[PDB]
Amino acid sequence: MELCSGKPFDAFTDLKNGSLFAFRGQYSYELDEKAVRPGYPKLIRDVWGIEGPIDAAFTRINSQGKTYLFKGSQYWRFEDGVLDPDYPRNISDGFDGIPDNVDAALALPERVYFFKGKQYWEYQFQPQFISRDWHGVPGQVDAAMAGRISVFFFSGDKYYRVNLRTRRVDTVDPPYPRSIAQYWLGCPA
Ligand SMILES: [Ca+2]
Ligand SMILES: [Cl-]
Ligand SMILES: [Cl-]
Ligand code: NA
Repeated sequence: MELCSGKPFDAFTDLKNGSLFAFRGQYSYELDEKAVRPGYPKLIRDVWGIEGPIDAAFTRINSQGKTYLFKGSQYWRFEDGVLDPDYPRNISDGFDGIPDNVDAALALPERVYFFKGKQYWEYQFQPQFISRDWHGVPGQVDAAMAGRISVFFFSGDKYYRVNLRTRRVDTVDPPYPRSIAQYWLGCPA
């Protein structure tokens, strides 16, 4: 399935060295400005060695820059695309308090947030309401990721940008929520 199909996304890693990965169904898209074929559809099983679909993902800011992929009750930890030894692990064992079957996750420019239904959890290396602390973000999200100064929340075929300093959905034109394909990816018309 093409990156620019306009279908919803399942998960995104965090922006690392100008690149990230999007997940949809059985597909991994590497989003990098440098790519020869940018957003070439690769199978998750071929790139990451695990079955899709994946629930959520995040990448850590630190120099190792480990990527975490979540599916059901388990998570996998990667370095330079290689699975670390003794993964997968149980979410319950690695992330005390975090539930199974998360909707989305992001790591902040060290804090990770997990999203499930109307709630989110803060994890550092007690649930709160998304719409209370993330001003403009609706209850439930499909996926999330962190940039340098903003975070992005994905819901169906649309997304929100939240400024980190104010934790408010930014005022833009046309307003959030708006098309991922058109305004986030800059897909061809
Ligand atoms: Ca998801
Ligand atoms: Cl995600
Ligand atoms: Cl940003
Ligand atoms: Na994410």
